[PDB]
Amino acid sequence: TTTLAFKFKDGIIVAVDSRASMGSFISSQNVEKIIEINKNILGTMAGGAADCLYWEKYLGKIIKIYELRNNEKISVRAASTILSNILYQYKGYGLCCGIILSGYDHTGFNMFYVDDSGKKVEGNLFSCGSGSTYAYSILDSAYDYNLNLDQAVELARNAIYHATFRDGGSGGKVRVFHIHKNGYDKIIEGEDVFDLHYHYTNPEQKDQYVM
Amino acid sequence: SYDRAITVFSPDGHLLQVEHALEAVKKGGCAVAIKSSNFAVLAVEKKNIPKLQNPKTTEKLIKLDEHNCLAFAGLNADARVLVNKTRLECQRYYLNMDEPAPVDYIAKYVAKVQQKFTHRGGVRPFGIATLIAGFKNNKEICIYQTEPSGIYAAWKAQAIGKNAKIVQEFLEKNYQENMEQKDCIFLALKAIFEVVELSSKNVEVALLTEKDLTFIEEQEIN
Amino acid sequence: YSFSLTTFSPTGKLVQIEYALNRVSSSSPALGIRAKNGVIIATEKNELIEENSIFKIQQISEHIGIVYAGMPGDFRVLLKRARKEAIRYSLQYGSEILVKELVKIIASIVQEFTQTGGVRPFGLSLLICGVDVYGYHLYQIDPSGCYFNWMATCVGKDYQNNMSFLEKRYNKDIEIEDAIHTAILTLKESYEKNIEIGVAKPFKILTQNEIKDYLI
Amino acid sequence: LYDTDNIIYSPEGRLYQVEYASEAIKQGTCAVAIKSKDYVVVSGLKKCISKLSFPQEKIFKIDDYIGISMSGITSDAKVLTKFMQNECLSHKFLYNENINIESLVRSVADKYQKNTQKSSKRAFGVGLMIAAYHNEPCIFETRPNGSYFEYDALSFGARSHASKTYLEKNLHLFEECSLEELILHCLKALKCSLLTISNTALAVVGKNHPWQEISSLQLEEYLSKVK
Amino acid sequence: RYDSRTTTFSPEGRLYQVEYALEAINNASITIGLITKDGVILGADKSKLIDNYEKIYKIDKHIFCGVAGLNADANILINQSRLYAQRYLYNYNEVQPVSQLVVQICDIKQSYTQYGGLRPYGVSFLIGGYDTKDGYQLYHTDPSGNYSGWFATAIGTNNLTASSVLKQEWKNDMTLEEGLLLALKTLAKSTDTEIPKSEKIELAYLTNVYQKYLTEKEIEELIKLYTQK
Amino acid sequence: GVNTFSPEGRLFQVEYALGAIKLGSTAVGICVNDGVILASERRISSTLIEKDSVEKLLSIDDHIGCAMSGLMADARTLIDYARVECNHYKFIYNENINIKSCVELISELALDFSNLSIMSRPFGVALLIGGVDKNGPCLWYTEPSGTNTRFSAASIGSAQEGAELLLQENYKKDMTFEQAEILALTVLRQVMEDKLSTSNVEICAIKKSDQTFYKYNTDDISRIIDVLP
Amino acid sequence: SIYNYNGGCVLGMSGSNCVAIACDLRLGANTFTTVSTKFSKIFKMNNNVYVGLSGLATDIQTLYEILRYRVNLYEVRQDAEMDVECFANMLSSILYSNRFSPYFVNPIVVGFKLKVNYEPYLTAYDLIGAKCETRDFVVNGVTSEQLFGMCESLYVKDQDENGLFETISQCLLSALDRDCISGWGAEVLVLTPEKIIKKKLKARMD
Amino acid sequence: MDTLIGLRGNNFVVLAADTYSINSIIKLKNDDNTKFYDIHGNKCLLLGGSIGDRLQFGEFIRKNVHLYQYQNNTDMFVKSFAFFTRKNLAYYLRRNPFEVNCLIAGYDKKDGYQLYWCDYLSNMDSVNKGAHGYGAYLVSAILDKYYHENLTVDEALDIFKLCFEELKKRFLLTQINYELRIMYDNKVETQYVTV
Amino acid sequence: WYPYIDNGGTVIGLTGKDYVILAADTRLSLSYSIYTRFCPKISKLTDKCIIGSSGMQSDIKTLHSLLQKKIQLFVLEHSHYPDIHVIARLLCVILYSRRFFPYYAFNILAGVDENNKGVLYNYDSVGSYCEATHSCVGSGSQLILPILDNRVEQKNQLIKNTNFNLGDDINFVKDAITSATERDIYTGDKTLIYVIDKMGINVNTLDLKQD
Ligand SMILES: Cc1ccc(-c2csc(CNC(=O)[C@H]3CCCN(C(=O)COCCF)C3)n2)cn1
Repeated sequence: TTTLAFKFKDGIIVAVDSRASMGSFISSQNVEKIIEINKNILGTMAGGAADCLYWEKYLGKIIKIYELRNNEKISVRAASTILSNILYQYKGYGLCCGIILSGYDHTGFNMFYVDDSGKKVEGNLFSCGSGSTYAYSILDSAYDYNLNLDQAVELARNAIYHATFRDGGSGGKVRVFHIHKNGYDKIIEGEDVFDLHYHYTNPEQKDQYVM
Repeated sequence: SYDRAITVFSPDGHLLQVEHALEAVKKGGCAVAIKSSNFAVLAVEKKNIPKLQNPKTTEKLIKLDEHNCLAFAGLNADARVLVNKTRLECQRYYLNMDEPAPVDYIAKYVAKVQQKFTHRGGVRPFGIATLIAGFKNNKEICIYQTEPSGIYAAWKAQAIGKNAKIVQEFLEKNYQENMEQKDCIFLALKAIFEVVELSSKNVEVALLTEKDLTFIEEQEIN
Repeated sequence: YSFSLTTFSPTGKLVQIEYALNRVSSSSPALGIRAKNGVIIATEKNELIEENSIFKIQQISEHIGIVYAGMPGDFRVLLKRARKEAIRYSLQYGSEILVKELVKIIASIVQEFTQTGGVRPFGLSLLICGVDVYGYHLYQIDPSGCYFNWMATCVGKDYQNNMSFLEKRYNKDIEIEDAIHTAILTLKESYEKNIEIGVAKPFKILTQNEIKDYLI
Repeated sequence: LYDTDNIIYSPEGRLYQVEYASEAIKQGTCAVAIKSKDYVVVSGLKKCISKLSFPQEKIFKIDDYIGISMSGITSDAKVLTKFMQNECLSHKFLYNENINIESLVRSVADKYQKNTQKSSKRAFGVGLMIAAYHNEPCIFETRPNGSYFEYDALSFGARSHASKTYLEKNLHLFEECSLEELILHCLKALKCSLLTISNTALAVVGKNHPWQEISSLQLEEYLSKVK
Repeated sequence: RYDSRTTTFSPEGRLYQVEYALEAINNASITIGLITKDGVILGADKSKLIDNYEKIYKIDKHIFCGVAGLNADANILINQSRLYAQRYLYNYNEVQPVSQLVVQICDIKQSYTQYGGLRPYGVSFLIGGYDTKDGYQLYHTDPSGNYSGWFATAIGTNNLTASSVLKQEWKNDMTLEEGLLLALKTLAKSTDTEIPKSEKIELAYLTNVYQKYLTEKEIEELIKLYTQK
Repeated sequence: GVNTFSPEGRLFQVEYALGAIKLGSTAVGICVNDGVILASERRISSTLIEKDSVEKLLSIDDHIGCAMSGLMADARTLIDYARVECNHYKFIYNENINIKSCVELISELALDFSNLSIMSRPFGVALLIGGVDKNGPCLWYTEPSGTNTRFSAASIGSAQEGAELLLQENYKKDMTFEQAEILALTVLRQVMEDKLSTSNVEICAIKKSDQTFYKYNTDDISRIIDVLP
Repeated sequence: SIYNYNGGCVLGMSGSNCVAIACDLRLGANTFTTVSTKFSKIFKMNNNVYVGLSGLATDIQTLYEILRYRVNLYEVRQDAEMDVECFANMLSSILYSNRFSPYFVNPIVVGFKLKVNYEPYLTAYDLIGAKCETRDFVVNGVTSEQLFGMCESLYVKDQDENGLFETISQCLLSALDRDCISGWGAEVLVLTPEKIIKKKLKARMD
Repeated sequence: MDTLIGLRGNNFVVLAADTYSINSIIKLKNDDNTKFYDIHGNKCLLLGGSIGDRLQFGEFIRKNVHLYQYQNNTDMFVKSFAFFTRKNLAYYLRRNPFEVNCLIAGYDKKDGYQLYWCDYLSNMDSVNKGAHGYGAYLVSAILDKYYHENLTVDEALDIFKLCFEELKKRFLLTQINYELRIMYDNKVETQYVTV
Repeated sequence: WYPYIDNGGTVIGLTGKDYVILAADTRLSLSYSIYTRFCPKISKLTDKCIIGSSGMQSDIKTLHSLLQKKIQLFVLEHSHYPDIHVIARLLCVILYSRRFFPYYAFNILAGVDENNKGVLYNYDSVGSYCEATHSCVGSGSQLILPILDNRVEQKNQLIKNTNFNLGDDINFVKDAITSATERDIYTGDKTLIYVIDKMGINVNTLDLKQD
C-alpha cells in the first residue's frame, strides 16, 4: 500500500495505489483505499485493511450522527481527534492503521495523519505505506503550493508510480481524487501502472529498463 | 424511591413535577440576557443582607468555559450541580472534539440532562431555568433558554425568574436589534429594574465578548 | 425498594428516633460511674434462666467494656460490630482501639440506621467504659447516633430520679469502691442476683460472690 | 385495595391485576383458528382507525411452520413475537432442527408467568393463538396468567361469541374438511363476528406447506365463494 | 404504600423534607461566627454530670466548623468534610480552599435532596477558615446544599436577635479581643440574659494557621473583660 | 403505579399520555406516489424568539423526516434515539433502513418503561414519520400507546380532528406532488389561527426521485402561497 | 535493579534523649545521571514522628502522600498526635496491603515514644512492611551494606545531641563516599524533646 | 529522541524543545505542535515521548486543569499543577502507562517562577535546570556550567543557543529547529530558533 | 494448546454478465489424513446469495449458521430479503466482531443482486474484503488465482477474446478445479458447483481424483 495527500492552491490532492497482498502473494489489485467519510472528508487505507475499513466506516457513522444532531458539518480536526481517541482505546491489541483524513470545513482545507498508535499529526503533505518514503522523496523534490490542478495531479501520479515501482507491496492502479470546496472528484478513477512505466521511464520500449 | 418514578402523567396529561419545578424557577431571582452583533449582556438580580453577607460569594453569572457563560433562576444548589455537570461536559467535548463546545451544543446538553432527570426513576427534576450565552462554530453569538422540563429555545432577548412576563413584555417593545455596548447594557438594566428595587446592590451585569466575559465595574452601574 | 422509614416530622423531629428513645426509657436500668482511678458500669436484671447466658455487661476489648439498655438482639448485633471494629483498629495500628474512636465509629454505624432506607433505628442505648493512655472514659450512645461524654449517668427506666441521685452523690476524687457503693445504692433505689457490675487493669466483670461482698 | 398491586391476592383467592390484563384481551379484533388432519387456517379482522388509514397487521410469522395471531396490547405482542422468533432461530442455530412446538409454547408461558410474581412488573396484556405444524396441525392459546391450552378450534377478540357458536356447530366437519372448505369455514366463522381484501388477514400452515399468508387474488376469490 | 417520597417537589416548588430539616435546625442551639482582622471567631451555647466540644469541630489545620441541628448528622458530615480536605491535600499537595470544601460538603447535602429515597441531613454549618487566595472566610450552609459567605452570621434558635446584634455591633476594623467580646455579647443577647454564663459557651478562633479552643477559665477571663465594659 | 392496569384492561399512564399529544402546533403529512410531504404550523410565542431555533420537522435520517407533537422535550429524545438507531442500521447493513422498521424501533423504545423483558414513564409524544424506502414513499403515525399505524394522509396537533377531516375530504390516490403541497397548505391554513405566511409554516418533503430530506425555504413557501386558492 | 534507578540512602540513629535521621539528597535517573541534588528523603509526620523513604522516587512520593493523608485524618479525628509505634504499625500494614504489586520503598521510622519520658524509637522496613525495630540504628537504601558497616564500627551508646550528630554524619558520609548512585549532599536532622537541629553537610558532589 | 530543556531564574523560566514529529525513519514534520501544552494561568506542560501518548496525557492534564480553574474560578498554583500531573502519571504507571517525559513550568505570586522535572516513571522534583531525551546527555552539563541564579532572560537564551549548537554538532540527530517558551514579566512568549 | 487447524479444500468464484459460479470441493482432512470425502463447504444464504469458505471447518460451519440465523431474523424483522451487498457488509461486521480471536475461515460471498449482475465478494479471516470478478480461497487459491487472471483479464495478451458464456465459464471452472486437485494434496473428491442466475441457484456435482 502507498497512499499520499498534499494541499495545494486549489484544494487537496489524494492519491493511492490499489494492491492488497497477503505476505508475498498479491491477493487483489483493485482495492479502493480512498474511503469517503462524508461528502467533504476523504480517508486512506494503509496497514491493516480490515482495521482501517471498519474503523473508517465507524467514524463515518459517528460523523453522520453528529451532523444530524447538531445540524452542522464536522471539521477534519474533530473527526481526526475522534478517530485517534477510538484507536487509542485499543492500544496494545495489534491494530495496524495508517490513515490520512483530508477534507474541507469552515476553517479551510485540512489534512491530518492518524495511526493506530494514537498519532494526530496535522500537516499539508503526508504519505503512508511501505512506499511512503519514495512518495515523500518524489513529492518533496517537486512540491509547490501554487501548482495548477493538472500539475498537482501529474505530480501525484508520478509519485505514486515511483513508489509502486520501487516498492514490492505497492502497485496495481493509481487513483487520484481532488478535494475542493464542494466535495471531491475522481480525477483518475484508476490507471494501471504498467502503462505508466512505459510512459515515464521506458517510452522507447525497445529493451529492458535497467535500474 | 431508589427507583420509584417521581415524574408521572396526571389524569389530564400533565407532568405535575415539571410544573412544580417551574414554580421553583418562578420563585428565583430575575435574570435578563440581550444579544447584539458580536457580544451579549447578562444582568441578574442579587439580594444580600447589607454589611453581613459577603457579596462576592454568590455568583449567578457563571462562566462555563472559554467562550460560554450562564445565568440561572431557581434553586441555587441545583443550579450549582447542573453548572458543574455542564462544565465537565464542556471540557469533555473540548477533549474528544479538540474544539471548544459551541453554545448550542452546551444548551442542548443542559436540556437533555434536565429531560433525563425528568424521565428517570429515583431522581427529582431540576428546579432551575437557565440562560446560556455563547458563540457557535461560525463565531456567531447566540442566547439559549432552557426550562425545567428540558425544553430549550434560542432568543434575541429573554428574561427568566420571578416576574419574567413583565420583563419579556418590556424587552419586546425596547429591543432594537443591533445596539451599542453602552446602551445595550443600559437596556439590559432598565428592563431588569422594572421588577427589582432600583439600587446598584440589587443587580450585577456582565458582558460577553469574543475575548472573554467581563463583569461591569460598579461605577458605571451608578 | 430502599427508602427511609425514618423521616422528618412537620415540626422537624424524627419520630422513629423519639419512639426508640421511648422504648429505651421503658427498659431495664443501667448506669456508669467514672471514678478518679477507674470506671464502673452496673446494671439490674425465674429459677430457670441461666444467669451466665444473659449478661448485659460485655467486654469489647481487654480495656473496654460495654453495657446496654434496650433491645437485647440489637445489642448483640452492635456488640459483634464493636468487637469487629476494635479488632480492625488493632490490625491497622497494632494497639488497642482508643475508647473515643470506638465510640465515634459505633456512633456512625448507629446513625446510618436512622438515614438509610428500609431499616428502623437501633432500639438501644449504650454505655461504653474504657481505659486508654488518656485516662478513663464513660460514653453514652443514643439511638439517634449521638455520643455524650459523661462522668456518671443512668440510661434506663426512672432515670431522672437515678440521675438526681448520682448528682447528689458524685465527687470526682472518689475511689473505685466508693463509686461501686454509690452505684449499688442507685440501682437499689431504681429497683445480689439482681446486680451485674464491670470495672476497669483489663476490664473485669464482678463475680456474684464479690458483688455480695459489696452488698454488706 | 386488592387490584392495586400485581402480587396481591383477593380474599376470594383472585389476582385482579392479571384478570384486568386478560380483560385487555376482549377489546382486540376477532381472530379464529381451525385445523383439519393436515392444515391450520388462521383468519383475523384487521383494525381500521380511519378512511386514510392502512389496516393494522393481525397475524405474524414466527418460523417456517409457526405463526401467531394476537388480541390485546400490541407492544406486548411485538415483544412476545420477537421472543418467539429469536427462540426458534436460536434453536435452529444451536441444533439443525425445528423447535418442538410444545417447548416453545411452554417457554412463552414461562415468560408470561414470570411477570405475574413481581411487584415491579405487570402481566403481558395480550392473548396469543399459535398455529403450527410439528408432525401435526396444532393450535395453542396462551393467557396472561401463564396458562396455555391446546385447541381443536379457537377464537378470541371482540364478539368471538358468534365465531364461537359457529365453530361449536361445525367442529365435527373440520377434521374431515379439505383445505378450501376449511378456509371457507374459518372465513364464515370470522364473518359471523361482524370482509374485504383489506380488512381480513388469512394464513395457512400444514404438511409440506410452510406458514404462508393467502394472497390478495386468492382472498378475493375465497370471499366470493363465501358469498 | 409505606414510601414517603422524600425527594419529591411540593405543589409550591418546595421540598417538605428540606423545610422540616430547616425547622429542626431552627430549634437547635445558637451558634455564631464573625470575621476580625486577627482571625475568625465561632461562639456557641451548649445535666451536671456531663464531662467535650459539641458545637465547634476542627475539619483541618485551617478549617473549623460550628454546628446547628442534629448532632449525629453533623458528625457524619464533619467526618466526610475531613475526608474531603485530606483527599484534596493528597491529590494536589496543597491545602484545600475553604470555598471548595464548602461546595463539596453542600453537594453531599443536596444529592440527598435530589437522589434516592432518603431524608436530607438535618444539619447546618458555619464553616470558618483561612486560605491564601481569599484570606479569612465564613460560610453558612443550610440542609439543601445552598451556601452563602458572610462576615458575621448566626444559626440556631433566636438567630434573628443575634443577627440584629451582630449587624448593630460588627465593624470591619475590630481586633481579636473586641471580636470575642462581641461574640459573648451576642451569645448573651440571644439567650435573653444580661450576663452570659461561662458553662454554656463554646468559643474558638482561627488565626494565621492556628486554632484556639477556649477553655472555661479563658472564657471566664473574657467574661470579666466583657463585664467591665 | 406506572405499570398498573385499569379494571377495563387499559394502562392508566398511556391513557393519560394520550391527552398530552393533543397539545402543541398542528402538522400534516401527505403521501403520494412521488413522495411524502410534512407541513407544520408554528405558533410563535413571541417576537423575541429566533423562529428557526424551534423545530417541529426533523430528519431522523437522510431519507426520513418526522413531525412532532406533544412534549417536545420527550420528542427530541425519541428523535435522537431514532437517529442513532438508523445510523447503526446503516453501518451494519450499508443501506437505508425501512421506514416501518424505524417506526417499530421508536415504538419499542416508547414502551420501555414497562420492563416486560431505562425510561421511567411513557413518552407522551405523537410522531408523524414520513420517508422513502425501496417500497417507495410512506407515512406512519406513532402514539404513546405504542401502536403504529400507516397512513395515506394524516394530521396531528391541537387541530388534529379538523385537519384529518379535511384530508379525508380532499385526498385522492391520483395526486401530483404539487397538488400534495397545495392540499397540505390548504388544510394548514384552514386549521391554524395565525394567518398563513412565509414565516409561519415549515414544509419538508422526501421525494421518490431522490429520496432525500428537503426542508423548504421561504421562496418555496411563497410559491405555494402564490398557487393557493 | 529497580532501586538502582534513583539510588538514595536513609540512616537513623539514637542517643540519650536525642535521635537523628539523615539521608542523601540525590535524585538520579537511569542509575548514573544525577538530575537533582535537593531531593530530600526525610519527611516529617509530626514533631515526634519522622520517616525516611528510600527507593523509587515516584513510590517515595506516593507513599509519603498516603502516610500524610492517614496521619492527618487520625490526628484530626483524635485531636491528638499519632503515637510513633502506631504510625510504624500503620506503615507496615500499608506496605503489606500492596504485597504483590508493592511500592518499591524501604522506609525507616524514627521518633520518640512518649510516656514525660521521650524514649527514642527506630524501626526499619522492607518493601512489604517487615518490621526491623531496633534501639541503636536503622538503615535503608542502596548503601545498606556500607551503612551497616559504619553503624557497626562507629556507633556509641548514649551520646548527646552533638556526639550523635558527629557520629551519624561521619557514618553517612563515609558510606556514601563508597557509593556511585547515592550522595550529592547529605541532610541530617537531630531531634530532642524541645528542639530540632537541621544541618546540610559539606560532602562530595561527584 | 524528544529533547526537552528547562531553565529557571529569579525573574524568568524558559522551556525549549526540538520541533520534530517523527514516524519510523522519517520526520513527519519539522514544526511539531504536540510537545508544548499552554495551561491558562501562565502554566506550561512540555511533554516528550511518543506522539500518541503525548497527545493523550497532555490533553487529559490540560482539560482537567482548565476544568479545575473554571469550576473554582481560580488559577491553579504551579506546584499544585505539577503534583497533580505527577499524581496522574503515577496512577497510570501500573495500568496502560503513558511513556512521557515531562517538564512543568509556571509562575505564581506564592512561589515565583517554578520548573519541575518529571520522568516517564513519574519521578518528579523541582529543579533550576533540567533536560529530557538523549539530548539531555549533551545539554545538562552546559546548563550546569553557564548558569547562575541571577541570569537575565537574554543570557538564558544565549545559553539555550549554546545548547542548540551542541545538539547540532555532537548529537547524532542533527536537530536544528527548536521552539521556546519564555515566561517572564507576566508575559509568555513563543520563539523559534533554527540552527 | 493451539486452537486452530486447517481442514483444507478450495472454493473458486467467477462472475459473468448476469450469473455467478461458486465451485468448491468437499474433502475434509486433518494433517495428512482425511476425515471424510464429502463435507459441503458452500451454504445457501438466500435464493440469490451463497457463501463458500475454506479454513477450519467448525469455524466455517458456525459462521455460516450465524449468517443464516441473522438473515432469517432480518427477513422477519424488516420484512424483505437482504441484498448480497447487505449480506456482505453484515458478514464483514460479523467477522470483525471477532477481530482479536478471528475465525480461521476465508470466505467468498457470491450472488446476483437486484440489478441481475453477478457479484463476488472475497473476505479474509478478520473481515477485510473486496468485490471481485473472480476469486479463490483455500489451499488451492495460490494455484488457481493466476489461472483466473490469465483467462478473465488477459492483461499480458495483445490478442484478446472477451465473449464468454455460462457453459464456457462452467467448463473453465471445472478445468481450474481439476488443476487444483492435481497439484494440491488438500483438494480432491467430489466438487459442488453452484450457478446463480435469474432463475436462481442450480447445483451440479463433478467427480475429482480421490488420492
Ligand atoms: C481488501 C481485500 C483484498 C483481497 C481479499 C481477499 C480475500 S481472499 C482473496 C483472494 N484469495 C487469496 O488472497 C488467497 C491467497 C492465499 C491465502 N488464502 C487462503 O485462503 C489460504 O487460507 C486457507 C484457509 F483460509 C487466500 N482476496 C480481501 N480483502
